[PDB]
Amino acid sequence: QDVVDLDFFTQEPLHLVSPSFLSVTIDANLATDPRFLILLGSPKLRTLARGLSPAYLRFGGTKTDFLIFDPKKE
Amino acid sequence: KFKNSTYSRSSVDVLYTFANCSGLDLIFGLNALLRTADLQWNSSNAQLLLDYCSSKGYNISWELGNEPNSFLKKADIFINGSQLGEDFIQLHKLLRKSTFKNAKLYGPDVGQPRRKTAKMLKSFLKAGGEVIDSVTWHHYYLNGRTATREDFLNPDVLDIFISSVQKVFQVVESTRPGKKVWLGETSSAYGGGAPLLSDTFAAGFMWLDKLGLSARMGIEVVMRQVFFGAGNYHLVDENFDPLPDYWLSLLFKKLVGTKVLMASVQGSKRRKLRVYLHCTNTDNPRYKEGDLTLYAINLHNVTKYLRLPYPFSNKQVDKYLLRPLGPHGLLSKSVQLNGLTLKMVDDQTLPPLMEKPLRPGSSLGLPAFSYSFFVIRNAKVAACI
Ligand SMILES: O=C(O)[C@H]1O[C@@H](O)[C@H](O)[C@@H](O)[C@@H]1O[C@H]1O[C@H](COS(=O)(=O)O)[C@@H](O[C@@H]2O[C@H](C(=O)O)[C@@H](O[C@H]3O[C@H](CO)[C@@H](O)[C@H](O)[C@H]3NS(=O)(=O)O)[C@H](O)[C@H]2O)[C@H](O)[C@H]1NS(=O)(=O)O
Ligand SMILES: *[C@@H]1O[C@H](CO)[C@@H](O)[C@H](O)[C@H]1NC(C)=O
Ligand SMILES: *[C@@H]1O[C@H](CO)[C@@H](O)[C@H](O)[C@H]1NC(C)=O
Ligand SMILES: *[C@@H]1O[C@H](CO)[C@@H](O)[C@H](O)[C@H]1NC(C)=O
Ligand SMILES: [Cl-]
Repeated sequence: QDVVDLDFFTQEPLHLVSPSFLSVTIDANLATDPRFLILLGSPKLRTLARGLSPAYLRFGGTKTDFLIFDPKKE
Repeated sequence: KFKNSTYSRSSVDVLYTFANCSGLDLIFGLNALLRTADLQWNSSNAQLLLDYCSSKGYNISWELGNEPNSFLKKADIFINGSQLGEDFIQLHKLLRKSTFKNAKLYGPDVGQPRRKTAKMLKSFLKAGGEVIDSVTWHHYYLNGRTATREDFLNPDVLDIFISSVQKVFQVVESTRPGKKVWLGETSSAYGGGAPLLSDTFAAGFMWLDKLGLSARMGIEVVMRQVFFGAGNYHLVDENFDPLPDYWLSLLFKKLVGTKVLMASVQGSKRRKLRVYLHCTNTDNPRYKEGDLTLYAINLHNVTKYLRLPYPFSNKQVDKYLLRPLGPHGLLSKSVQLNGLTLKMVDDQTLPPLMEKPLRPGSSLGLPAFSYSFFVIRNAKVAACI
């Protein structure tokens, strides 16, 4: 027999997750790719991203602590 | 290996406009290794970034540091959790004095809670826990370099996540009771992912189980490494093609609600048949208040047939069963939903996610090495309304 009975607890929420429970990252590493602007400009990629709305987009990773803001750079 | 690099106003602009246009809330990690004469955080570069983001009206949330537990290994600098706590207090003062004075702050983005990591998280939350809106920590199951196919299918590997979650809540409950806990960066395997594994249908077992356990155990937010990038663990490849975990994520987003319930299997052999139960997402136009979303993983090598308990036995159920497109089986980069390949209609259009109505009273079929969502229509669960 490969038949299996489920038991459910339904009397109240055991937890509440954020509406953004399933979120995503972009690694700090990607901002060193010469093609950063082309890549995140892709409207195909933005279509895919919008499907996971609402969500956080966390920009971070090992490179977080090796990245310096330069107001002069182009 | 780790050299200092600069980024431009342009880069910031690329990042923010991607998030804004995509309907996502940007969290930006600040450089924690900018240190004064006596290893205090030097906030002067962050001040430049905060001013500029303010001057553009960018609503951004902040982190400071990534995996501070390995700063010694990465940069030969040791920062204890007390000092890191003081560093977050200083960043919080700068946010309060900024144009966005309610801006959220998350940290400390530690690794999984090994003894030395648990000590650093405890001393961090004692010193700086008052100013963070959520505690962030990171989890990977495996080293991408050594991970095997069998690991990705192994309940013994899936279950290690449970004790990592238990140790995090033990540190938080002993220092900042009730503070929200987030997975700030997580995936199958580190080193950029396991080749031909982390980007396949097989990656789905680890990803759906982690979501099910996180929701069940009290984690509020899970951040997937990565949406897009070099690593095999990307949801989308560099050719902008979605991998099976993108489609899995999109179904989860559309079907799974915020209210977490519980399912378990009688005979209590919770190893290879893994089940999770939430209220249905009410943003889903097809469904209504009171509906349930069951999701199930079958790591058996045979079909299992699931029977719903009373009073749900004879409800209309919508099946959303994911199987790989051949010929690469579990190592495929293409997935079918109820026998139809998931593919974008064009660069601007996601496809419909078509359900399979099951005949009421029927057992829920779950093939070997598969995962499925099941929506129980007209469940009328008061907890869900
Ligand atoms: O996945 C991780 O390990 C993540 O770990 C967390 O702790 C960090 O928070 C997160 O940032 C990490 O992901 C990102 O960094 C990874 C580590 O990079 S590091 O430079 O080793 O420090 C990175 O993984 C590396 O990716 C390298 C790459 O170039 O893509 C890999 O490099 C190998 O392959 C290329 C050709 O494919 C070759 O030209 C390289 O010389 C070769 N080096 S090798 O290791 O000797 O083989 C490297 O294998 C790998 O460790 C992640 O890719 C990155 N995340 S991202 O989304 O891809 O940016
Ligand atoms: C902080 O960094 C700036 C810019 O790199 C530097 O000029 C300044 O002297 C540093 N401040 C302290 C207190 O060390
Ligand atoms: C943490 O580091 C700071 C700065 O290096 C130091 O002055 C302090 O004594 C350390 N705290 C503990 C508890 O070891
Ligand atoms: C499933 O695994 C068992 C245990 O090794 C094996 O002997 C059996 O024949 C397998 N069945 C199928 C259908 O592959
Ligand atoms: Cl919801």
